[PDB]
Amino acid sequence: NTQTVLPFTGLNTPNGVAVDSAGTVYVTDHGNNRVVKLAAGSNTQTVLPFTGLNTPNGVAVDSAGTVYVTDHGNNRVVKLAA
Amino acid sequence: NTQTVLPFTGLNTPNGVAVDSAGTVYVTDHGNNRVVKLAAGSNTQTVLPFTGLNTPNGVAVDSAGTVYVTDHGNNRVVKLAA
Amino acid sequence: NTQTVLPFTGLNTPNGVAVDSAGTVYVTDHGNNRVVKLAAGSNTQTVLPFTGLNTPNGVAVDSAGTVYVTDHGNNRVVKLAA
Repeated sequence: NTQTVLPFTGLNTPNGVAVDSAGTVYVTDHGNNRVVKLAAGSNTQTVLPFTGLNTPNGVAVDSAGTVYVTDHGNNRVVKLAA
Repeated sequence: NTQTVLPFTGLNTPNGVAVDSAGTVYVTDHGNNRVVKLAAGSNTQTVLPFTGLNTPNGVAVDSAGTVYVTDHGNNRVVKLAA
Repeated sequence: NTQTVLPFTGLNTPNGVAVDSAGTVYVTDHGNNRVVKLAAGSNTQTVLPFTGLNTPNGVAVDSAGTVYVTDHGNNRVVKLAA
């Protein structure tokens, strides 16, 4: 069997992963209060422009590429269009 | 491109999120020990009739709208049909 | 409103769940440092051949059957092809 480590960088206690129809992978980087994504084949993550996250701990992405995050430290759910 | 906050009422320590093909958003809630959902365009959530949960954590939804939840404290996975 | 408890066995503090097209359900069995899946029909529980996981806490599955896990304890995200 083969498992592959994805080239995210500087993750801290990550918690939550989603993958869209394009194979882009989204991760709630819980310990760094941010959400990062990696397109299929890409070597470098991008940080999603959410605002004021605290201990985010879950992520989902819909068919339109809208990203939903459980912003746990703030007791709320936020979403960001593609 | 600015984030929006979803109108869940009384959310306390969300643990996970999923979104179906219709854009309905499902969230697991630690403090209230329950799972809630919000249709796209709605600002009144519904509480899903799971019972005997001890901290729902993960949530997923399939193409048939069946909702799956990891019941963390009871070491089990429960589902409800649409 | 009847909920169904799936025939997973031996879970410990499960905290992430995903479901694929074949109706296969994947769970991050966090307390056992593993990811399990349940095949529809036969209800054969199989442990996915990830290795070196530590307190995993998020799982996702793409349209190709590739499984993605946030390996929280190791600050990384790992994937496994079908």
